[PDB]
Amino acid sequence: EVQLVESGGGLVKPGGSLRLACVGSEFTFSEAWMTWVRQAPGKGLEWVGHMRPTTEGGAKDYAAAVRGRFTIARDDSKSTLYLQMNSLKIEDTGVYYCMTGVERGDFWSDDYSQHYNTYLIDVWGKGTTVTVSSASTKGPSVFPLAPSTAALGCLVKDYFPEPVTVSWNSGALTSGVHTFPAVLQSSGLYSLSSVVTVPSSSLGTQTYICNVNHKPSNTKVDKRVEP
Amino acid sequence: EIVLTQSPGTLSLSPGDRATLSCRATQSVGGDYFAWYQQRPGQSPRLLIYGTSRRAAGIPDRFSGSGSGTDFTLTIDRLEPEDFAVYYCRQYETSFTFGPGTKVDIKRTVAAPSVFIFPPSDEQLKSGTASVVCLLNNFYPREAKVQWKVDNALQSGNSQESVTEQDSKDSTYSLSSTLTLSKADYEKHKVYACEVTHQGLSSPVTKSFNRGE
Repeated sequence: EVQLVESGGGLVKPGGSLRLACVGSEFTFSEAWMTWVRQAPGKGLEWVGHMRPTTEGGAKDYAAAVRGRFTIARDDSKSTLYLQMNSLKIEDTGVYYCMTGVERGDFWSDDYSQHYNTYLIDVWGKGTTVTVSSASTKGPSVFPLAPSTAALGCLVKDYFPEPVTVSWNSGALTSGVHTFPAVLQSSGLYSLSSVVTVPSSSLGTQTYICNVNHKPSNTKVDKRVEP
Repeated sequence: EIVLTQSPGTLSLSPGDRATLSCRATQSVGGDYFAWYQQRPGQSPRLLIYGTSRRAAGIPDRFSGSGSGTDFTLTIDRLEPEDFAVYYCRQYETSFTFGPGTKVDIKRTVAAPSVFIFPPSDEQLKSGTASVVCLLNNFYPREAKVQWKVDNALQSGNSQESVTEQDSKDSTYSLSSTLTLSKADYEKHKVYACEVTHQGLSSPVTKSFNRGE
């Protein structure tokens, strides 16, 4: 199965540099027209640049926003596509994808026939995440969102970077749970809210713990939300 | 510098309906250089149609591409559950951009939001900051308006909103609004109100608390 694998993404400061790699397999790499696409959090697909097949001259192209800062390179012998990212900006943050369209052979036979065919396979890698920020890594402080159908929750505030995991009662409570997408604050730190609706009769009966996990900072917090 | 546009941004339809998605270009894009893509949350984009009208191998035949010049159309005969997602057009002749994208969500019956308001915790208060949270829970359609009023004074510039993706279980959305203030400003006032307007609400709904209690 044709596939692409990206690597090199990571956390970098504004004005820093980063080199992304993309390894292809099961297609003639020298003949592939390679493309880099990116996607900011909650935003659409943005074309970054491409490099024509080596067999066609290998001409490159770039989006105006990255021209002069990003360079695309190619190593056919290693089936690898590169993206050198210089002078990184905060708006460069997002998932980066490696993509191409390639030919594939299809064969079938009858008691009376043999048929050979080629078709297009448009392939994308699973992406690598580029985070450009001047913030420092920090675990969240978890504050209760106290109730008094009832609603209660936990406020997962001032953490960096993404992501953070929230469960309720060690995963026993999943119905009525809404963990909202984080918002980036003016401080450069993320803030998030996780809520759950429960019967009002349970407020005195059942105890509710939100289990918050921020692996980048080695932070585990179990916060009991009381009336 | 051909620019692509897609109408609308959100297309609300019932499962089983026929969907028609538009993409427009500021200048003509050759027929062999236009494509349609699908993307679902957390996944890579998937090619549906290439060369204007060619279905990609492995793509169900209910997907169909048409158009020419500056006007292009993607049609989905009957929307299956896996079809409610974002769709992007793409050009690749002399310009190489994607369209802004069209989201197809499930047209549901109108549901008014359940509104809850949460005061800042005592733990957060002794750190010098106060965030008050307003939850609009399980409403449809997605359009909602939250307004913070502190002692009857309209706030602006000191809150942030977050909206969930359409819920995969009941096809509603939820929204959290966070009003952030310092201890000093928070202890200065008494009535903190979250005022909500939604198509399913005949009149604005307010959930408030008093700082002391």
